[PDB]
Amino acid sequence: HHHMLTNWNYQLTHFVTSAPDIRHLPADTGIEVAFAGRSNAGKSSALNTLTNQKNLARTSTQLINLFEVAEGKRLVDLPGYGYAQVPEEMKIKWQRALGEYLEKRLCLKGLVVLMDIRHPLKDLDQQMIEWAVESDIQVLVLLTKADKLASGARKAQVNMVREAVLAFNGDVQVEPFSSLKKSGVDKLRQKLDSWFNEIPPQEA
Amino acid sequence: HHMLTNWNYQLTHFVTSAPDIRHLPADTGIEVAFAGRSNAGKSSALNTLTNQKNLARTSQLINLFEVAEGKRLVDLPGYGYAQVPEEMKIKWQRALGEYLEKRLCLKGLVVLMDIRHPLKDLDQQMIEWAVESDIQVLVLLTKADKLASGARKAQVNMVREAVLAFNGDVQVEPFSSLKKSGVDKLRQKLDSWFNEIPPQEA
Ligand SMILES: Nc1nc2c(ncn2[C@@H]2O[C@H](COP(=O)(O)OP(=O)(O)O)[C@@H](O)[C@H]2O)c(=O)[nH]1
Ligand SMILES: Nc1nc2c(ncn2[C@@H]2O[C@H](COP(=O)(O)OP(=O)(O)O)[C@@H](O)[C@H]2O)c(=O)[nH]1
Repeated sequence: HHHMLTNWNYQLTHFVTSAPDIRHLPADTGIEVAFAGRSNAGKSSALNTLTNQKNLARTSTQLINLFEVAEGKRLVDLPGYGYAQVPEEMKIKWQRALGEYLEKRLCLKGLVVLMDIRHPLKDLDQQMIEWAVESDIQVLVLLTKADKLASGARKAQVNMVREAVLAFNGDVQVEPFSSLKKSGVDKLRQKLDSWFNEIPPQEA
Repeated sequence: HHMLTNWNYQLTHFVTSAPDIRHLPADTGIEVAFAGRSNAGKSSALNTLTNQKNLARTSQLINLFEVAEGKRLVDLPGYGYAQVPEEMKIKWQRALGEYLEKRLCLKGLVVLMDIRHPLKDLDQQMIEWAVESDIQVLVLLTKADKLASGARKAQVNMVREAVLAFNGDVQVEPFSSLKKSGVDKLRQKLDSWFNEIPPQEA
């Protein structure tokens, strides 16, 4: 029996813990893939769709939610940005905390940035991609709510964003996604499988 | 707007069995059939796809499973009838061909074969019947974990070259139920086939 690319079962992903900040994250070991986006972009719906769970994050918030796909393989749900009607001091603090996670989390292997296909690359979207590429993290951009566009317009948006992300000095993949129509889940699973194939040498 | 749906194969459930195509349910919706030599790894592949230990069984019945309303996986009884009388062998081989040629709702055939010994016994006849009936084929080279990466790729390339001889659409992929590898390729093919809704049912 020889090594092969594993297709992990994301429907067995389960909640393990939350953290109020990076100082209270679990040990910086294994593999993490992070998810981020503007509030309301569709991040919780995408995670719910990927894992076939109705309310994966157990929401009843700046909490970081962590989920295990398997031992040592975690999805990290970063609190949505934008911060409607928030004081400038808190906004800067919360934005910096996202950057600190991307730059200092040694077990981080990929970042999924979710953004509405109709309004991509707004608010902290570009800064999140830039921080990831500076830290040698591969990025998957999911253009969410892709069911709101007809096929021609959908492809035009995907192409526009693919052209735009060439300006980042790193590896940025762009895919349309719809939680509502359960479309694009395959592209997400393929990216996750590629990232969870990269076992830390000191743990293998 | 319409999009390519990624169906949840882990929710697949058993619907019915049938001894022959005359006792199958209504010839509507979409079926994708699975076939291979006995012991090639067909039940393991279906059980891996669906994350179920005993959905597909192995000890001449056709077994039908439903992914969603109108979308079915069809488990055809394995061929390579060791020590079966020649009369029964011919009849059971003909029954497989009759299903492929006469099932109007059939949209794809998955032929599973050991990566070490592809295209043996009824393998080529199953592919040929499918292409003659304008059915797309996915060949899964099973037990691919038994080969190192170089030899695995060499077998895949050799089978890809060989299936050019069939006058149809034949995709070839390595697969391992043991290592849970190649499941994405299978899901992609199934999703593509289940995207093709019969016009009279849309
Ligand atoms: N049309 C459509 N609406 C979506 C989709 N995903 C999310 N939404 C809607 O967008 C809103 C915010 O989604 P949610 O997942 O809670 O966003 P989050 O704040 O980023 O976690 C809700 O009204 C969802 O129903 C999608 O794929 N298609
Ligand atoms: N190494 C390995 N063995 C496998 C794989 N799939 C099936 N087998 C073994 O091959 C035998 C036959 O598999 P099975 O799925 O029962 O075959 P079927 O008769 O075609 O349904 C069993 O001993 C399986 O454990 C695989 O991917 N890798």
